[PDB]
Amino acid sequence: MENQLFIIGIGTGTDEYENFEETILKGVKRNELEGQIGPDILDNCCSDVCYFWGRSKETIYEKKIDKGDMVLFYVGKRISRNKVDLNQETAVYLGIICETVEISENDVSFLNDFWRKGENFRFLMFFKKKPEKLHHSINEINSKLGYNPDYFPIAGYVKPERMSGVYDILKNILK
Ligand SMILES: [N+]
Repeated sequence: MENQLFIIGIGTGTDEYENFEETILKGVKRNELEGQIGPDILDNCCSDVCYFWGRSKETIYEKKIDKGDMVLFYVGKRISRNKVDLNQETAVYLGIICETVEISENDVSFLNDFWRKGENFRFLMFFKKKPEKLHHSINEINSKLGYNPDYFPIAGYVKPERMSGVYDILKNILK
């Protein structure tokens, strides 16, 4: 595996989902970022509107998130540590990272334009195409990956021995 696969769990009914809807599902016009994100990033990675997500750290499970890495956004009702409510609606989105941008702690104010508490989430990942809504539930994707059906991490790293089982499917979705 030359790239990595991460799972990010977006809890519905929380500010996290509101932020996700804003910048991953809807996206933002490029002019909302001009003056704050360098034009190189915007040129290379905003195909029309810009799509991006942000986190408090550069790493997940101690793995650095790199451009070219893939992200499964799990969307559902968080009901316990690492568990989703499978009797409520769930969704999964698949993105591939075009670029990563670390915003300095001193430069986070613009993130509040877009996100509740945005200034906390200064490790940004950009997606050139809107992450693709998959046909499958969280429980079907977890099953294919060998996880328990209701697995719902805040941030998870999919080890290569598991990622390998689904890697060719994921590449074909994203092509
Ligand atoms: N908007």
